[PDB]
Amino acid sequence: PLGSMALKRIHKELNDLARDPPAQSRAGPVGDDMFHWQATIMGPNDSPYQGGVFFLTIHFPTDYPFKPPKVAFTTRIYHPNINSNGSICLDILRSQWSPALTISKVLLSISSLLSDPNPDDPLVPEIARIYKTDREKYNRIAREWTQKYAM
Amino acid sequence: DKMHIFVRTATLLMIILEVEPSDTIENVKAKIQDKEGIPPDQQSLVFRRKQLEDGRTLSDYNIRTGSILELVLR
Repeated sequence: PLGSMALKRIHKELNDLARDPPAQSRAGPVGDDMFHWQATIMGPNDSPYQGGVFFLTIHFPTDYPFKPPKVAFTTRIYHPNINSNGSICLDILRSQWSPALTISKVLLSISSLLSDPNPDDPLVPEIARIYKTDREKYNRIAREWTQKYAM
Repeated sequence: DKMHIFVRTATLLMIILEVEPSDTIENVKAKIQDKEGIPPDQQSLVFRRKQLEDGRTLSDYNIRTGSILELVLR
């Protein structure tokens, strides 16, 4: 027995999500391990990901909520802060994590990242450069990848 | 440092249980009765599509902490 506090907290967030569903996202375990969740979010409106369905994985550590969950995209996405393995560069998942944060807030932050990328802290520098210098080319590719992979 | 398992149903929120590997399925069914009011002889417990039999224990089924069981009425 190692993760009692994590599991109690993970269970509370799960039931909190069920009592008050998020507008733009869903999250919960799809298998038989409470440490491993799947999540889905809508690409935000006024963004090139609008209308896409993006699936994510959530892996809670056994010392959650003191350490952040490991969150990654399974759906392919064209984005300066998300690489081809689905890894996400997001501050609240690295060192701005606080135990007061929840999966609910993480999903909101990921949605905010899709609306407004952080090209000065990129995971894919070449995509960040296109975002910075040719916005419409980035918008075109992001839209095309939303149709190809998230629809 | 304690063990927790979970019980998924079609109609109720995820149930959390506090258990030990030596607990038997009857014990788990008994704890389900306290939290949901469902009698043990009416409960069928499933882990990884395997039927859970009352005489066994959780360590028999390799149910670790954080495992999610399925509950259906019988």
